[PDB]
Amino acid sequence: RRPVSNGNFQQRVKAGDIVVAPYTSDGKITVKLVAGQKDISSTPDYDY
Amino acid sequence: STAAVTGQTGLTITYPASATESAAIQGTFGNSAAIKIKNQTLTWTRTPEGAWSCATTVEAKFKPAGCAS
Repeated sequence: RRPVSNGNFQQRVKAGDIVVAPYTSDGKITVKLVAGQKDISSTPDYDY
Repeated sequence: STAAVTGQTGLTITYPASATESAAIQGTFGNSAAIKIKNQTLTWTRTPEGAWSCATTVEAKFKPAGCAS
């Protein structure tokens, strides 16, 4: 995160100041790599 | 008669002409055969390496165990 400590926020509120802050929440990034079941051959054949 | 031409219409011979092609003997059911298995074909194929195997287009319950796919 990048939380910005804004000093006496209440004081500047009394001053009537609009306030912004470059902020980040606790984000996350996940990568899953998933192997693939891939057919290649067959021979014993049966019907039912 | 001969591999190129035989004495029966339902018999076809695939005679190889090169070292990289296979040989096949195919017979077609008919005449005195069952009406259900009429026009079906059973073939004996030979790889150029020298291995023989059998295959057929008849139903599975009519397929012999030695010719099962």
